[PDB]
Amino acid sequence: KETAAAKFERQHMDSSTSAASSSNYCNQMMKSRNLTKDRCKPVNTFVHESLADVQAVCSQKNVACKNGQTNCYQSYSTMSITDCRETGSSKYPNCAYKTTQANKHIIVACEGNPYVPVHFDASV
Repeated sequence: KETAAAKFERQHMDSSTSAASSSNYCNQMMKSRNLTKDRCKPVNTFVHESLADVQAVCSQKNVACKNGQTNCYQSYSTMSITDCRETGSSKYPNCAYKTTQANKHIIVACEGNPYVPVHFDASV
């Protein structure tokens, strides 16, 4: 099956653009990355950085994840992110999202060898 690392890339990475450039970004990306296939995923974050820069977070500041696990890491730098959140008019299969662009630190959970991000925990 798809690996956890590959799933993180599909769900969360967008190195092809520097920022969301229109209100339609989330609607397009949530659909194209197959996040709306079985249900409307309610929230999701995309990171507009190189993969290497995001993977490097696993070597940065160790912090507790929101659920208490201790394999989370916070980026030293802020990154360009886009938050996608379901709107009140969303109704499967026509899932609809509000796009919000921001510069925040990211918190990811890391696993494996090579030790790589497998879950997006928060932006702060």
